[PDB]
Amino acid sequence: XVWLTDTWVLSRT
Amino acid sequence: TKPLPALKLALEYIVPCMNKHGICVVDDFLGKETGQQIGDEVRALHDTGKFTDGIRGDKITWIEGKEPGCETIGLLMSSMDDLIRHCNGKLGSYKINGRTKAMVACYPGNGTGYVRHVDNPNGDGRCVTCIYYLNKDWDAKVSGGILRIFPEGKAQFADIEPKFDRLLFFWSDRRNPHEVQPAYATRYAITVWYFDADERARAKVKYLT
Ligand SMILES: O=C(O)CNC(=O)c1nc(Cl)c2ccccc2c1O
Ligand SMILES: [Mn+2]
Repeated sequence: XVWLTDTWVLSRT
Repeated sequence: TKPLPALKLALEYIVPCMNKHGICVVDDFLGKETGQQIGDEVRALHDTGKFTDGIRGDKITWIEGKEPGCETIGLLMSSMDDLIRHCNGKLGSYKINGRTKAMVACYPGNGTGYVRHVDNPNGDGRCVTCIYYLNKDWDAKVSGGILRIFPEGKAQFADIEPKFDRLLFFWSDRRNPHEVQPAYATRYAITVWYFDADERARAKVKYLT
């Protein structure tokens, strides 16, 4: 549930 | 796990991610069962000779989404559409009102790729590129096939592995030149392009065939 805002990847689950 | 709802995914990740970086990756977009189903449909199209050749060694076929045997591809497309709708005109300044059909693309290993290019460099109305990757257990270390993006204004490039069940957005214009590095296994992707209404109506490109 965590977005590292300097990156552009996030897992939906 | 419990997947993040589409509306939350769009408003609290995709919108801010696109506006900050112009690139956005959502992993595990639809889950394993649906992903593998999409793969079965695409492999069926490939095995039944629907692909035709499309600087690049790609083979492509266009899918409207309603054809018999492409139900899960249609579900993928409607899911992309739901995400774009949820973005509620917060993707930059774009008024998104249409899209292409789905381009199913195959790089059949053997080092095939796509040289560095810009999806829409002539103002043809496409503002967002949306790509879904369906390659089960794909490992760039073994099979290559990375999508390298060279975002304008940034020194470092962005390497996107074509991972199973992976959804990718990026600005289609000159901000994001990109290349498909050589693929050493069969590499499938499904791309949809979304149109900004006004840019598209400008009709900078006339198609005669
Ligand atoms: O597949 C990827 O990861 C990125 N693919 C592309 O950037 C790409 N772009 C264009 Cl404009 C075309 C255009 C025609 C056929 C394949 C394409 C393609 O794979
Ligand atoms: Mn491209």
